[PDB]
Amino acid sequence: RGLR
Amino acid sequence: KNLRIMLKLNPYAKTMRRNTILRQARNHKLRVERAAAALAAKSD
Amino acid sequence: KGKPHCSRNPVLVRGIGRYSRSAMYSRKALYKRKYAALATVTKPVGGGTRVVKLRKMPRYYPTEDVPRKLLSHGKKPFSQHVRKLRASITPGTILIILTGRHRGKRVVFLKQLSSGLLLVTGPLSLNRVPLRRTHQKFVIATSTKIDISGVKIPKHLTDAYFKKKKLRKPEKEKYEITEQRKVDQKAVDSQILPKIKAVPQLQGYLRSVFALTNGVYPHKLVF
Amino acid sequence: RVKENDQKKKEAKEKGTWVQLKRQPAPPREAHFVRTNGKEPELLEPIPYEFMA
Amino acid sequence: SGRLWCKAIFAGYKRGLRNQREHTALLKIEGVYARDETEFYLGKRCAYVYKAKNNTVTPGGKPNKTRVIWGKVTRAHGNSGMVRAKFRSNLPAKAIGHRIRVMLYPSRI
Amino acid sequence: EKAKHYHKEYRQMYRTEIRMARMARKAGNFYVPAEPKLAFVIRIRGING
Amino acid sequence: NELIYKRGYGKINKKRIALTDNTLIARSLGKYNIICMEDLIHEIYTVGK
Amino acid sequence: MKASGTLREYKVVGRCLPTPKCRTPPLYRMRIFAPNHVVAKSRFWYFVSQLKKMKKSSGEIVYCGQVFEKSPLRVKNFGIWLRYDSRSGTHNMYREYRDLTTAGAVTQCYRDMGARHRARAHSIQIMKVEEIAASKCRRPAVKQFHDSKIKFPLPHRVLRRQHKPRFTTKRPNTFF
RNA sequence: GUUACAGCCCCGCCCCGGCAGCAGCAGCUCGCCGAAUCCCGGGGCCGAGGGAGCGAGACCCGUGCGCCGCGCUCUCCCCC
RNA sequence: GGGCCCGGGGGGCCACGCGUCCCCCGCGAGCGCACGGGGUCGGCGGCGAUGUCGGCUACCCACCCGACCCGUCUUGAAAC
RNA sequence: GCCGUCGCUGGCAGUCGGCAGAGCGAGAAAGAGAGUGGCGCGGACGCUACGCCGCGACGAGUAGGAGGGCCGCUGCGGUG
Ligand SMILES: [Mg+2]
Ligand SMILES: [Mg+2]
Ligand SMILES: [Mg+2]
Ligand SMILES: [Mg+2]
Ligand SMILES: [Mg+2]
Ligand SMILES: [Mg+2]
Ligand SMILES: [Mg+2]
Ligand SMILES: [Mg+2]
Repeated sequence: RGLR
Repeated sequence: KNLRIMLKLNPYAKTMRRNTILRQARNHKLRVERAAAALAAKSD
Repeated sequence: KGKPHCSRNPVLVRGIGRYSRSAMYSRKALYKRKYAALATVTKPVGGGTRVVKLRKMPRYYPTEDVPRKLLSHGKKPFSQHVRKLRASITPGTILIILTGRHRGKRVVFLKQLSSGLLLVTGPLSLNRVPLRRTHQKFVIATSTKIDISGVKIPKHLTDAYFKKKKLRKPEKEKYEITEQRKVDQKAVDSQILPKIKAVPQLQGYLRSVFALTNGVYPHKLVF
Repeated sequence: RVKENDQKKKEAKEKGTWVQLKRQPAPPREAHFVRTNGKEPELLEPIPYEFMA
Repeated sequence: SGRLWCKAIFAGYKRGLRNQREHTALLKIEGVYARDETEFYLGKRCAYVYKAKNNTVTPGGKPNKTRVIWGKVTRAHGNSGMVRAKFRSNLPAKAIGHRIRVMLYPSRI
Repeated sequence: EKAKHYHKEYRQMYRTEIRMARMARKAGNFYVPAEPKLAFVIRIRGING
Repeated sequence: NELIYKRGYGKINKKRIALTDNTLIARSLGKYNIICMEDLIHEIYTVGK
Repeated sequence: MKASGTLREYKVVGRCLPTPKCRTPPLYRMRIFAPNHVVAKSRFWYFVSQLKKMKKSSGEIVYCGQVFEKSPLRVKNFGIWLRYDSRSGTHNMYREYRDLTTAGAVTQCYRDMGARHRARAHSIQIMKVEEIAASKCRRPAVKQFHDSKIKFPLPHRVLRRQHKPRFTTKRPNTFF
């Protein structure tokens, strides 16, 4: 979720 | 012998090899500059 | 779309970049570059119109067929291979040809062609070797060099230029020197020849052939 | 050993700890310091042959 | 025109004292009498050249009685400059003590 | 990251042995290293007799 | 290092399998937390549990 | 022990394993000449066992290290006290050598003992090695080099390049 | 006989008296090593196997460079 | 020295969203290069109908290395 | 590299196609589960299952044992  | 085979088994090997290459080249650059200064010092 | 950018990771050694993952992460500014989630042609006919299949099923099938190969990597075609040149072969170097009708003759190395073959010239007037391709494995690179840095080699002198054309027979068919080649030979020779004559006894050296004689051993002598 | 094993196994359990129960072969000796105490070691030499016949 | 090959001798096959490996030939090269001098000749082409009764096609020429078995130097042998060579066919024992051409290609110089 | 950790561990083991010896030599004593825990064994003889 | 990288083969289902991939080690010694060649080299070199 | 190559001089220090009777057993030192340190420790245990109630099982090596020659650029005379077994007895010898290193002198002793007495290295015990002044040397082979104005030629110099060339036109000259 | 018209060894104080250097391209005066190790090159022998798929999907019927491992660039904007 | 190489006042990190509570103080897209689950060229040259091309093996010959005559009884056979 | 033997008492009936949807080799038990409420008509080979396929190790042999012979001979029932 953080990466996107 | 095969670099990409090593990274498949030990990805950290790429870090160690990159560090060695950068360190060894840096240590060589010091010895020439040290040596060059000494030779110039002798010429004085 | 954006224009391609040159790689921000310089090559340290083959397969290893200069910068680590986090170093490249910053250099590429990925902290702000975040992103989140026919077979037929209709034709009229003189029914009214027909749907035409662009590719038709085979009209024949052999009794047996071979299976598909497994997939490999690193097996490029010849045109995509990297070309290598011995460090002792620089433009203006004198080379000794070792094979063919021109064996033993000393020639001037001009450039390495895209296929990797060398381009050389006698020049023709000195040893009757024209603009001709030669393979590097079959030449000895001597230590004698003229400076041909100011010589303008025509750009059409490419691999396709020197590729042999097939001749047919049913008696015999003879090769002919096209008038273009003669013109190209003179243009290149006129620039190299004056530079050869600048070095004393060099034009005579290029006229003379190489041979092994009594007591002469290649591993002992410098070329 | 069984009784020592059975005692230790029971005791260690009520202390929530692990204690070795299996024997082991004698391990290689571990690193240590040997103090000279300011005394040079006594030099030893082979003695000359003597026919004590 | 002149010679373009080094002079070698077919000294014998690879062997112990009582076993012979005919697929490897021991070559003696004129002027090469130490192992550190054989380095130039590794990988170079070698030719056993001979004549027969019947004519055979000549590349770039018309049929004649010359025949050749090609090979190449594979490694040094011993301390005194002998090299091992391998040919497309095992050399004939009648070739022992006779000339083996060693070509100057594949050039590495 | 395990390999990164082992690299550090191996270095400390290598450096620690040198530091123990140096401090014993300083005091005039002898540091005796631990007997090795590992051996590699090669059979150098055949199987006849 | 060199012994296990060049000439290291695992005994997997009683067969001699080259350790060409890390999953080979992990499936057999994973229960001991040995999941890569480096974990295998660290268990051998330091004579672990 | 095989006297392979040039020997090195090792300083080996050992002791009995500490026990409740003697928590700090005394330390023993030996001069060992051997090809490698592995042989050096082995010979130590062979010598102390002959002098003490000790052996590898009931003792340990405390320090093994090579003793370096202290004046490798100065010529010295070395006296060597050794004992050895012949085919029919044991004997004590005193021998002398000239060398730059003490381990070089000891190597000469092994080659010399092998040449002149057919004594294998396993039957030789080097008891003592000393550096000796020119005035205390005893063997005339060593004393003839105690001359400040020493001079001598090199008669009959034999051709050692006898196969380069193997065949020549001129005969060799031995006088130079 | 004891530094003189050569030198050698030793010892005390001189920051272990000070400077290079450092198991030394004075290419051999004497070692052991590499998580404290990397780069490049040369010669020889060999090429066993042959349907590994990828993505579009029930709004699509494509394409035979595909796994794992390592990278690059774009989906931002500037400068040389 | 060890403490994710503790706490305070030029160079590499397999750090890089956030609302927070607070210890402490679940699918982005493409594109490309490859030391990446065993070789390919999307590289070339010469020669060929009456004397030449290929034909392991087989017919004959030569050479180098090897090589004692089988069956049998037998501890042991090329066995005088 | 190739041949055979042994072992895995290993894999393959899933060739489940337009009544379609291609996967189950991967470090770490058990569902590519089922539901109830809040244009083209196309897609290689395979499977004598006594068959076919994969992976690893191994291979001396008299006396002697066992297996397999699409080895060979004569005659008989069937079949070609
Ligand atoms: Mg001729
Ligand atoms: Mg035996
Ligand atoms: Mg014979
Ligand atoms: Mg009989
Ligand atoms: Mg009898
Ligand atoms: Mg018999
Ligand atoms: Mg007899
Ligand atoms: Mg058998």
